[PDB]
Amino acid sequence: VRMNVLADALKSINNAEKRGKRQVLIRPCSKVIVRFLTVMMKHGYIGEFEIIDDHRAGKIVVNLTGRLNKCGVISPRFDVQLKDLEKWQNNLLPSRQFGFIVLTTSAGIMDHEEARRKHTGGKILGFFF
Amino acid sequence: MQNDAGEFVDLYVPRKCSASNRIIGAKDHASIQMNVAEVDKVTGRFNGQFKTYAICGAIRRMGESDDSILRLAKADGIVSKNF
Amino acid sequence: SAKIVKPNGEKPDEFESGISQALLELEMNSDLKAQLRELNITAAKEIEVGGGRKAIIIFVPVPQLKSFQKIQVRLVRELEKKFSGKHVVFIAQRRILPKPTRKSRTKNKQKRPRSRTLTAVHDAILEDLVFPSEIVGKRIRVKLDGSRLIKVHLDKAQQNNVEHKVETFSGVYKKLTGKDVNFEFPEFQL
Amino acid sequence: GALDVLQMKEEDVLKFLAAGTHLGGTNLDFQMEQYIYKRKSDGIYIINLKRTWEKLLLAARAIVAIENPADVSVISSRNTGQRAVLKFAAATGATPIAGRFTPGTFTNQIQAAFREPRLLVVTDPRADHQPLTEASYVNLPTIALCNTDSPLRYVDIAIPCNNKGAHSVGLMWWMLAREVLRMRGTISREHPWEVMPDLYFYRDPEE
Amino acid sequence: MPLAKDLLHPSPEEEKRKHKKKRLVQSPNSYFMDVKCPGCYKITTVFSHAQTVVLCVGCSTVLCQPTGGKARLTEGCSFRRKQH
Amino acid sequence: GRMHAPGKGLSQSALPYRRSVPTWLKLTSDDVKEQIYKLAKKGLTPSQIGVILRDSHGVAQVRFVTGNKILRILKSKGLAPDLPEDLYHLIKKAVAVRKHLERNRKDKDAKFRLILIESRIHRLARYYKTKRVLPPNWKYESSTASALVA
RNA sequence: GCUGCAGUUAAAAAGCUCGUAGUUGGAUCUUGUGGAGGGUUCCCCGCCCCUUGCCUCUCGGCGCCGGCCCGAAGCGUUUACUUUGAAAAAAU
Ligand SMILES: [Mg+2]
Ligand SMILES: [Mg+2]
Ligand SMILES: [Mg+2]
Ligand SMILES: [Mg+2]
Ligand SMILES: [Mg+2]
Ligand SMILES: [Mg+2]
Ligand SMILES: [Mg+2]
Ligand SMILES: [Mg+2]
Ligand SMILES: [Mg+2]
Ligand SMILES: [Mg+2]
Repeated sequence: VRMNVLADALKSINNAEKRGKRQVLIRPCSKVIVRFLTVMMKHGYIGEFEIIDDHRAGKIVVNLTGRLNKCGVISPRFDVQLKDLEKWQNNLLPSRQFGFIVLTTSAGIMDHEEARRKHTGGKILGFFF
Repeated sequence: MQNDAGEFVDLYVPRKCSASNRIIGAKDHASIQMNVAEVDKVTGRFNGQFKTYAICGAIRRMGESDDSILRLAKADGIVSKNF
Repeated sequence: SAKIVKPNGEKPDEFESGISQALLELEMNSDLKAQLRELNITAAKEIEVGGGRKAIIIFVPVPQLKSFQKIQVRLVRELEKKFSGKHVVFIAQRRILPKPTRKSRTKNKQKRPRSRTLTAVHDAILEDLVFPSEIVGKRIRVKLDGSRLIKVHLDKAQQNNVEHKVETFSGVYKKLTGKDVNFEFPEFQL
Repeated sequence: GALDVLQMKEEDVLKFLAAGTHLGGTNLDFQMEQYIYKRKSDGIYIINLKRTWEKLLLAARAIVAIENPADVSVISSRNTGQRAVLKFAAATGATPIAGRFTPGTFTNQIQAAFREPRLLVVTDPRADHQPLTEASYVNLPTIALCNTDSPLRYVDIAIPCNNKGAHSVGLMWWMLAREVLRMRGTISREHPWEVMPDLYFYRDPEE
Repeated sequence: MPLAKDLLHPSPEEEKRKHKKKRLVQSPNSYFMDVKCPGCYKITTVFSHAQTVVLCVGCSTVLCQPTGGKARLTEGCSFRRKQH
Repeated sequence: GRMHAPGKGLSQSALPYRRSVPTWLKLTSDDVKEQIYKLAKKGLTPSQIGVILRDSHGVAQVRFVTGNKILRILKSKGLAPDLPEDLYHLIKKAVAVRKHLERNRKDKDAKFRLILIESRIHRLARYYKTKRVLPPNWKYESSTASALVA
């Protein structure tokens, strides 16, 4: 009965990019999803997006370009320790030249190439490549 | 696709669908390369230049090359909205 | 009064005292005394806008503001004839309690009612700006650099009672919080 | 096309209304839905004619961009089209195929009819499925006269029209032959063309 | 469906054909109206899908009736949508 | 879907986004208080008050003209019944079914449905108890359950 | 088979539903500038109400010319998580 809201959002965006659409509607939404989509946008994998108020959980409309290839969620938010980070980005990512692991840390929601920069691990959310 | 010197290392550079932005591999015998004429806007006659469009195979065989070409034409002076 | 009518605000204030004497001297003569009731204000502030103009802001004390709203369109028309060129907007002075988890000392004092959060105030203040009209929808565009525009829709009736005031609202709000709002009108109401 | 010299003139409107090209079928597609204006109070759809005109001038611009005129193969299998396409081959230098199509005409380097076009105009995408599904093998763009109910698959520039078998098929082919010649510059605009549309209509039982 | 529909700005006449929960912001299909019976003359205002037998505060034995959907009036005259 | 049926329909209601008072409504935030008190003295549960106020008068949402939901009102004047109305409404159904069971002991479908009702009753109690709403020694026993309904 | 299998027909979903432990659980409660290291906003200080959150002291050092100013004592509602230190026999 909708235990994981980020899982639906990323599966919904993903089932529609393969089809070839140009815009997708996501419902419900959250601070977490909005932060995740921002990480996916600062890097250029999606276009700008618009959030709809409705006095409940809201909805999001996202503008897709074709650059996206996959995005997904790791269902239990496991802990990762910056010495076990390589064993993750070597299992989940397709090549060491692109793709990103997204994880939540005391310093916000970020991507592993920045967690290494600020010297902190945390809990894994997903990936996109 | 470069390296630590810059010089490109690639057999060639494939071209992407203008409606789906997915590269068109070299065994897709359904991707087409439409080529649409300009006119001179005062006499209504063809004059040299034209605009080229690429359309993938998959969006062509799902029945969507039509509206795709239409939007790509409306996006330029070929229909200028008001359709 | 004109000096004792700005409690908890470092009473000696030039322009706030001037506007206070003006508004309460319109409260003095009995011409408009059955719908104004000698009720207090609490601060005022005049600042620029983005169209090479200026406008003024009136801070009401919160439990009065439902009664100010009962008369606000007549009273502001009266103040604007007395203040040619400037605009008057009434907002209540809402208190903001920092997030207790860790932004101030937590001491089991009280629960911090959810009405005293940040965002509750930041959206009530937005509805106080537009008063003669009504909010009928919102939206947020996240631009390609993380920036945000708030798109607000206002009701289609009451248009010419706010239509020319959309661009002072953006300035006063960017001033009060910092968010870049823009107001539009809906084509159809369903 | 956006300008004035290309806008629909009120005599073409009367040709269209006389041939009945605005009259569609009873069914529909989810793909031809933007070309319909409304549905009549008996069960038949109506084709917006300005969209017809815009799609017509788009196909004209697609044919004009071919340097050698001889590889713009024009197919039609049903009777109501044959006579039309033959006149088209006379108007502009294209190459007609009227009759049965003999599968493998494009993809067989051994057949005696093997021809390699660069474009493909075709009536009635539903009765000429074979040339379409064979164009899907050699990177061949397509142009077609669809209806309210014609499946869009392997077509690119869909010119909506009656084409149910009428004066409308002949009228469409004639108008398309006018606009290619006009914008290529072989005849002058706003001097009416000496040819008469009835050269393109079909033999109903003669006399 | 054309593979490029824009969802932030739906059709003002399609947005009203979809179920009330399934459109961009939820919105009820009900409304309020001022019924005005013949005879005794008062302006009692009723819900549309009333599901109660309302009465005029005077000379009427009935004023609307419950059904599966919208209430059906006996002889109520004006019943203007109140539009707030 | 449901919790004891297989069907899964969406037949809820949908409030307006505009939370403001309806501009034309005469009634004010003190008259509805007294209307609610009067309606409750006749013995109406909160839902019945709500529907009466929604049909006969213009108040679409008691919570919007007032500040409170219409049960905290009956509470802050000592009028809410001892136990909530859902539990009363379910216990009344169970005592309705048990009579029919004892009159004809071959209605096995009634047996199944009664099982279901009692399980829903336990699930609702278990939640009201950990909310400091019922005496933690509360219980549902048939013979006690009949006198419970009064 | 945790990373990582399978259950229409190949081996296999209890006849059917209810139900305590167990496992899983919707949305929501604070942001911009003046300097600093890194650029052309953004990421050690304080400013819109807050910025280690305060208090009030007292005994002892740090200042000025007694009087007044700031470091320490209380800890901030608790955990899990992450990072750093301490402490961990040798041989392998
Ligand atoms: Mg459901
Ligand atoms: Mg039920
Ligand atoms: Mg169950
Ligand atoms: Mg129902
Ligand atoms: Mg319900
Ligand atoms: Mg196996
Ligand atoms: Mg077998
Ligand atoms: Mg088997
Ligand atoms: Mg089974
Ligand atoms: Mg949660």
